[PDB]
Amino acid sequence: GGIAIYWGQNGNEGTLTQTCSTRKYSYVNIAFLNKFGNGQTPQINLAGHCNPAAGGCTIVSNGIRSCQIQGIKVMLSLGGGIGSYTLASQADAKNVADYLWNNFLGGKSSSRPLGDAVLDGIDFAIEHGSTLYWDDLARYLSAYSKQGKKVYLTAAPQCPFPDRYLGTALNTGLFDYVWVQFFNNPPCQYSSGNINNIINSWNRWTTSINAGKIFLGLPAAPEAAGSGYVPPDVLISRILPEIKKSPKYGGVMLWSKFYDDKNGYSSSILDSV
Ligand SMILES: CC(=O)N[C@@H]1[C@@H](O)[C@H](O[C@@H]2O[C@H](CO)[C@@H](O[C@@H]3O[C@H](CO)[C@@H](O[C@@H]4O[C@H](CO)[C@@H](O)[C@H](O)[C@H]4NC(C)=O)[C@H](O)[C@H]3NC(C)=O)[C@H](O)[C@H]2NC(C)=O)[C@@H](CO)O[C@H]1O
Repeated sequence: GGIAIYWGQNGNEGTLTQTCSTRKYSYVNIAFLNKFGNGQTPQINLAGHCNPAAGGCTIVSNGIRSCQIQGIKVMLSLGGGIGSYTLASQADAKNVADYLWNNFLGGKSSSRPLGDAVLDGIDFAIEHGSTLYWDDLARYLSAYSKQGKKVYLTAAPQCPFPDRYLGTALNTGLFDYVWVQFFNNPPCQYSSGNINNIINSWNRWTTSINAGKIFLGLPAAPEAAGSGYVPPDVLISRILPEIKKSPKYGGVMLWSKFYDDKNGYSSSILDSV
């Protein structure tokens, strides 16, 4: 399989171009568009990388294209752990979809936040706020694929099944890639000497939802999350041998680029994924 990586939440993790030239990642999620819905003007947060004001982040388009020519798919991730993002109604879902289409996808906008590059899709990283209309957002975005270029839909639900916020959206069967987060959740994450909880969770996800491929989402380092970190050796010799048997296995997802560099996680597991 392949490795999906989240980039954008630490200015010291390197440019998007550097990230893709590592040749270790197959998918890159740009985090995050953490503010939107309920009449708010959408705003992206890329930590210390760039300031979106006055097209300060349009420089990212160079990295996007650099990744895409290498066959790497780049998605814009909605939500995250911090933000006042939400959807007040179905009309709000349509408004946000149209916004995303014109500013990040194949639409037209005189003020595209990340430049003129066209992203491959939208990543759903919703973990708080409203639990409604996310399935509508997925439908409206998917409808735009009928105009020619496919709009990929990916999601990053928490491992507890079913996901309180993305459960309904995932039931639509419109998502291509789903990287479940097996951390910050005691009941379905790894615990010293115990892989039962994570394996049991994996079997529930791979047999319950209709998606293209499902990935094992993990923290790239002990400091990347509150809990759930899995030592490389344990992942390789005890977890991967089991989950790779599933026909829906897509690979591994890691949070995040910054911590991956410091811990050298992807470098240690790449060939086994
Ligand atoms: C898929 C998913 O949902 N992943 C979850 C992760 O979101 C979560 O990790 C934490 O994520 C938040 C964002 O949601 C992130 O917060 C960012 O923190 C950085 C560092 O402090 C801030 O960067 C600074 O921004 C200011 C102004 O924007 C700059 O002036 C300054 O230069 C920046 N500093 C640097 C070094 O770049 C970001 O502003 C801030 N983002 C937001 C939206 O406020 C946390 O740091 C993430 N925490 C960790 C440990 O990575 C993860 C937690 O385990 O859980 C996932 O599920």
